Amino acid sequence: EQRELLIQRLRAAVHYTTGALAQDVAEDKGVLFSKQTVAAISEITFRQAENFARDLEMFARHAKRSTITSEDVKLLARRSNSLLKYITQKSDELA
Amino acid sequence: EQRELLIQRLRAAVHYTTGALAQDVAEDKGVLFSKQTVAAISEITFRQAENFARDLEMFARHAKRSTITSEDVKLLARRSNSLLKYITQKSDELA
Amino acid sequence: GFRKETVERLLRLHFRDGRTRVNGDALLLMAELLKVFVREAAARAARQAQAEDLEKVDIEHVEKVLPQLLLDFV
Amino acid sequence: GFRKETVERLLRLHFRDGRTRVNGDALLLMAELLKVFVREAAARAARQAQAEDLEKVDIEHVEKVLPQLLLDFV
Repeated sequence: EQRELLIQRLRAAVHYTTGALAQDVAEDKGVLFSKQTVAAISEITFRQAENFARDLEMFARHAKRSTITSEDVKLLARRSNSLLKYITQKSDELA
Repeated sequence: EQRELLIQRLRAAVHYTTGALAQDVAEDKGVLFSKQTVAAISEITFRQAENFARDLEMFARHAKRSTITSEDVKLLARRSNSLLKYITQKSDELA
Repeated sequence: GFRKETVERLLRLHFRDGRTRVNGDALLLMAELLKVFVREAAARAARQAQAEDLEKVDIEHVEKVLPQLLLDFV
Repeated sequence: GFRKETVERLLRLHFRDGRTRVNGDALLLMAELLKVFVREAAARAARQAQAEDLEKVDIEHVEKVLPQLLLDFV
């Protein structure tokens, strides 16, 4: 049904982006990622997006908000100083 | 100095509790935990307490609070339905 | 790498509360976070293949790096 | 397993803000969470040793179960 087809379309979109990003790493490092490997990274990313989504929803709610903001995204990166610095850079760039 | 000795005392306290809890598992399962293994689990627990502490502090602050409450602890367990159910049971028991 | 509209649809797939929405800032930052995650997965798996003297990255290389990858992203 | 006073001292060791305190409910729940964490580490390492036909649990058994343990506790 509609939700199954939506999931397929979203997995396909993640897979397309994953292959593009992997190709860039491949050219830099002199490796090639097999089709099976690209599909595996894409599925891991699709599943990781669920963990992120559920965390963001709970983090916003913990602050009594229904709308997820940059503050919630920064909280996802809290354990890695380098990731938090990178996300904060991207947030500070926005108008 | 004082902080180094404090860290030693807290590692010793965690180690004592870890050995007690491991002995209970050992008797149930018919294994024995070597001294090296107990020390390893204790050090992993000491390090994991840092991740918990830093998360709790940030979770409370995300809600504009300086005091960490049961709501922040529940948020630590959010990804495991069974852990959240267990923590919620223990919280609901309190007067 | 990821479009904001795709990120929104991905996140909305998993929200458990019907009230939940995501602002534009957060969608952009999530697109950036997802891109970093994919790039890290690929780069780490590539380095693992290289350490095993293989030019082709296989699922086994992804599996080897996956636990620390997930731990690094919480 | 863990005393509330020990848990408080452990957590206060790592707080980065001087304003941070922890209420009694949270200390009790954290003692319970730490106890579950230790019991899980021990039980999982024991099952791994058993699967390798060893009655003595070694650091290698802890190391094998550690990544999924940490992933299960976030």
